Amino acid sequence: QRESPDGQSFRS
Amino acid sequence: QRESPDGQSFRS
Amino acid sequence: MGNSEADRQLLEAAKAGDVETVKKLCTVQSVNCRDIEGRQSTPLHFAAGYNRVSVVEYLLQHGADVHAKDKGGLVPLHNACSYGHYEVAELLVKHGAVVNVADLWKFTPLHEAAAKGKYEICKLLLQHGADPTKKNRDGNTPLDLVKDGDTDIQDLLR
Amino acid sequence: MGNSEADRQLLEAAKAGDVETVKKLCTVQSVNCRDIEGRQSTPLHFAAGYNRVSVVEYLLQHGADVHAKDKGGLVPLHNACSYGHYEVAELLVKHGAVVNVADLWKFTPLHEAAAKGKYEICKLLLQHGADPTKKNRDGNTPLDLVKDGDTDIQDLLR
Repeated sequence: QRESPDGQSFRS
Repeated sequence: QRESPDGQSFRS
Repeated sequence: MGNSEADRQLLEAAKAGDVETVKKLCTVQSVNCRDIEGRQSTPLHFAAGYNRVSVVEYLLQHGADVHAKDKGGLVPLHNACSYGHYEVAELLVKHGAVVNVADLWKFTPLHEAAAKGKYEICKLLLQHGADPTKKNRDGNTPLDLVKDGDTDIQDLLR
Repeated sequence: MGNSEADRQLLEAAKAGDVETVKKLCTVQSVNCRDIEGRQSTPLHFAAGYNRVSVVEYLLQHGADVHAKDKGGLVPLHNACSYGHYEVAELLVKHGAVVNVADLWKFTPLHEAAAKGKYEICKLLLQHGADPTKKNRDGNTPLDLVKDGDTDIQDLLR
C-alpha cells in the first residue's frame, strides 16, 4: 500500500 | 548481486 | 548493498538538520543520492519532511532536485505538505517545485495537505495553481479526503 | 505498482532512440523518471546504454541528470562506458558527468571500460582525469580487470 512520506509534523 | 547496465554494445 | 558511508551520513545529516555536516558531504554527485534502505528519499526529501529550513535552503542552492521522486513517487513538496511545513513548502515552490505533481497513486501535494488538515498549506498550493478537482487513482479529490471537522478546509477547496 | 503510461512510453522511446516520442513526453517532471519495473534506469541511462545520440543530446538539453544513479548505483556514464559508446561518453562529460564516480560495488566507469575491453573509452576517461588506482569492493583496480589478451589496454593503464 501507500506509505507516509519521510518526515514528521513537529520538531519536538 | 551485480548485474549489467541497461544497454548493448552494437546497434545492429 | 547499502549506501556509501558518505551518502548515509549526508542523508542522516539532512534528516537531523545538521547543516554543517551537509555542507561537508554535499557535492554535485551526492546531492540527489537516495536512501536505498528506506523509501529512497533524497537529502531534500528528508530535510523537507523534518522541517530543516537551513538544510532545505542550502540543498536547493546546490543542485537538489525538486522533481526527484522517492520509491512511492513522492516529491519533496509532498513531504513538506504532509507534515505542515509552510516555510519549507514556500522555499520549494520558489525554486520551481510543481504544485500539481502526483505520486504513484496520483496523490498531489494538495491531497496530502487536505487529508492532514493543513489549511494554510492548502491555501498556498491553491494560489500557485493547485487543481482541487484532480482525482487520485481511487477517484478522490483533495476535498474528498478532508476530515469532517475541517469545514474551513472544506470551504476553501469548495 | 508500475510506472505511469506516460513514463513507460518515455523510457521505451529513450531505449529505442525514438526522439519524436521523447520530445512529446519529456517534461521537467518526467525527464528523470525511473524504470521501477527494471533496474530504475532513467531515460538518460537507456539512451546512453543503447547509443541513442539524438535522444542523449535532447535529454541533456532538457535537464536530464548526469548524476542520477540506477538501482545498482550506476550513472549514465557507466552505461556508455560498459557498452563502448564513445560519443555518448564524451557528450555526458561535456554536460558535467564526473568520471571518478562509483556504483554500489565501487566500480567506476573506468573499471567498466577496462573489463569490457573498450580501448578508446579507457583512453577518453584517462584523457579526462579518471583515476586508474581506484579499487572496487573486491580490492580490484581497473587494470586488474583487463583480460590478459588485452595487452594494449594493460599498457594504456599502467
